[PDB]
Amino acid sequence: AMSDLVSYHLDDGVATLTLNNGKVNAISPDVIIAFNAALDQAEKDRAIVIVTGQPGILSGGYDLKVMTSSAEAAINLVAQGSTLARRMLSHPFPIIVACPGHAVAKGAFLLLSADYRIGVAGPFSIGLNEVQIGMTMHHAGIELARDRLRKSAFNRSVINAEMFDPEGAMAAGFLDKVVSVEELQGAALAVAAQLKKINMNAHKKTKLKVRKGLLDTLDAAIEQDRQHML
Repeated sequence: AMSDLVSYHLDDGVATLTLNNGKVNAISPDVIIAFNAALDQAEKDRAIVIVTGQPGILSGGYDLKVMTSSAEAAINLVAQGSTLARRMLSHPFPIIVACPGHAVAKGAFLLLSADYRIGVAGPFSIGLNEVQIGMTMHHAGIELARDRLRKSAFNRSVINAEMFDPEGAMAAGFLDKVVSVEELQGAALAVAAQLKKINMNAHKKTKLKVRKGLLDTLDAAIEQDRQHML
């Protein structure tokens, strides 16, 4: 059920999107469809959005099974996932990503696609391991990382595949805040509470205005990656 993959719950103007897909929350084609459906709903409820995963894991990245099944499937999967990153960055209300543990590859791209990011202290890895396992990074990912990561963490993350612990991921730009595994839900609602205080219309317009460069660049990238990522 798509509603188990990304569950949607609305409470007090916050929509929690909970990804729940097997052992490592892989980003599959169904996951992205679920996400788009959940975000459709979040737009319609005008809600502050909190995206989160399962305990100990945000997401280990794209479904490898789909990725390796064929070049067409890999191409369509990454295009959808990048299109989803672009949609999140252009979302009309604030997106909080509440990371409950590890966030690797596309899972760490989700943190680079949001308005506020919170992670949890502990033995977790956050980073972009694609270069480690043999993948040349796609334009979309390079460009999401370029725009958010601290300049000297950026070549280390993308080019060297450096993995970060939570504090390190906050210093590098994956996270804005590190709390304990137990504080996570509460810290997320507390940031949501502060976002409720801003003007949503001014937020939307400022987000599209600030992010125009990034959004056009992502559209060009998504197309370049289709034609040439492989």
